Amino acid sequence: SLALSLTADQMVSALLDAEPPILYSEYDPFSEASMMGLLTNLADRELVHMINWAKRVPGFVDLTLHDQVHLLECAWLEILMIGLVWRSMEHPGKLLFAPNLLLDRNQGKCVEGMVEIFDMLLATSSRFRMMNLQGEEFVCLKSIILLNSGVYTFLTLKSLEEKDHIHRVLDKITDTLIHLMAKAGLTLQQQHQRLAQLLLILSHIRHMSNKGMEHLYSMKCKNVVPLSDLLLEMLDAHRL
Amino acid sequence: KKNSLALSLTADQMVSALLDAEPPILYSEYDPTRPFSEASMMGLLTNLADRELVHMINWAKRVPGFVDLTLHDQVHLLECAWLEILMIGLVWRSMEHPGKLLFAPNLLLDRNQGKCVEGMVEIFDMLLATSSRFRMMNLQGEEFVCLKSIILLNSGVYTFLEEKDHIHRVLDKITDTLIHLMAKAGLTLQQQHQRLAQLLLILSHIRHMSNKGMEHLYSMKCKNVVPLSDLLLEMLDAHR
Amino acid sequence: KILHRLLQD
Amino acid sequence: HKILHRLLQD
Ligand SMILES: CC(=O)Nc1ccc(OS(=O)(=O)[C@@H]2C[C@@H]3O[C@H]2C(c2ccc(O)cc2)=C3c2ccc(O)cc2)cc1
Ligand SMILES: CC(=O)Nc1ccc(OS(=O)(=O)[C@@H]2C[C@@H]3O[C@H]2C(c2ccc(O)cc2)=C3c2ccc(O)cc2)cc1
Repeated sequence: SLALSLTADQMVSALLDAEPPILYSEYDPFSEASMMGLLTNLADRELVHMINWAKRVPGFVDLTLHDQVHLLECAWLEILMIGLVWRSMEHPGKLLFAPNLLLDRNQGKCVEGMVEIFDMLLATSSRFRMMNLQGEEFVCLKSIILLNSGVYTFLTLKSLEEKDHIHRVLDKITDTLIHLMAKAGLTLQQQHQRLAQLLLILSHIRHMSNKGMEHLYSMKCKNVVPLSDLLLEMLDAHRL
Repeated sequence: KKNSLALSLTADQMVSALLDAEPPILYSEYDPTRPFSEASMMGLLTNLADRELVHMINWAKRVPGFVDLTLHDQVHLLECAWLEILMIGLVWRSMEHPGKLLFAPNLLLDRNQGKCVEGMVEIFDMLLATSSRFRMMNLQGEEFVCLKSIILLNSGVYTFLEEKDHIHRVLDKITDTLIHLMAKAGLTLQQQHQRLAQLLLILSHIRHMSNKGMEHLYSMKCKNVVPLSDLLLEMLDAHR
Repeated sequence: KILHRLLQD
Repeated sequence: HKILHRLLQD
């Protein structure tokens, strides 16, 4: 595995180049079904970019297909959410789903159970803003989510070696986060404290994902909003 | 608060306060007349969790910095973290029993026992996997009480701002204590921030287990499988 | 609120 | 068979 041989700057350099673009929403051709239509279409196109971004995450392509499938099935909504939170940092009180789709609590209230999750996302974006989260730290956190969010739900000495490789890449990303903070001028104590603050926020991103996944699976049962074939398979992974 | 004792405590005083605040290990009911069924199983587990909640509340009041919060904020953190706290304690005491969950000294269940309850085996596997992960890491007692206090302070700090800064200031102190524990244990500076990361990443999976467990505990209420105590009812109503 | 009085005691 | 496995294998 070449991921283990990369330096800290090579790890950052690799992840930055793999960054997917910020996609646009279909604009002004608003009901509850219409906003759910925009969000589903938007998230649907982001999944295709996320899948190809995962193949560029160092160490990810060194796993079996089924382990690669498993990690994405588990983290995909977390990865979409931390993306939304990141690009919404410069818009206090706003969620920048897309440069042409700027929403806040005023739209979240016309979809049942969505304003609660909107408040949590905004608090996360407010938190990243108060912490002055950097682009290099962001790509490290997103890679951590991909590799960690499903590592303890895997199912042999071969499977244990694959779980062990994931923990080796995770240690490599942790070293990279510390190198970034050390290069920024933070003391050794400030490095450990900031590393801890960033990683605890991931627990809140997991929480927002589970809370959101629960509503998304009830939306499939209602059959009122049509979700594409890829989204229905990502939803069935969490209900199973 | 700025006159908090948590901020004035050293790392060794932080460990000692947390160790002396440890709740007691309770026993399960042992009524042999009840059959081995979903209703009797959930009745045993419900009763144990009910009694553990009363001791957790006293424990929370002895967590440094917790008494400094308002009564409403204290209620928020416990309502948000109570299942996470019960789960990590169960995982901690199940370390000496591979492949089994030690709910109580007189109640040591394995993966198969929960199969009369839909979804319980899946959560048992996640709890068992976390226990084996803590064992593989050789999790120490001093690290356990730090992690559990982190759960109490972090899990709800973003869903409710000088009190926000107080919680984060206490969390930074618990980060210091964790590092001091690992340095005193003789780990290198690199192994320190890597192990800190590994421990904090497991907190995301504990949140994931709590979110899935809370969803099942709510459906159990809505199915009248067992009677629920009024305290447990208010704990569940906080999540829906 | 049961959780209220349990915290005061 | 999964579309994800289809997309990951390409
Ligand atoms: C009545 C009803 O249907 N309610 C309800 C529905 C969904 C809820 O999901 S979300 O957690 O709000 C969910 C998080 C965010 O808002 C929703 C959404 C989404 C995602 C997928 C999708 O297919 C639809 C929406 C989002 C999102 C989209 C792209 C992105 O890059 C980041 C986040 C919550 C509540
Ligand atoms: C409703 C249904 O069909 N199934 C289903 C039911 C419950 C499930 O709870 S658990 O998440 O397994 C949940 C985790 C663990 O087993 C269950 C349980 C619990 C918690 C509260 C309670 O009132 C009852 C049980 C636990 C627990 C208890 C004490 C403790 O110190 C640590 C953990 C899961 C699935």
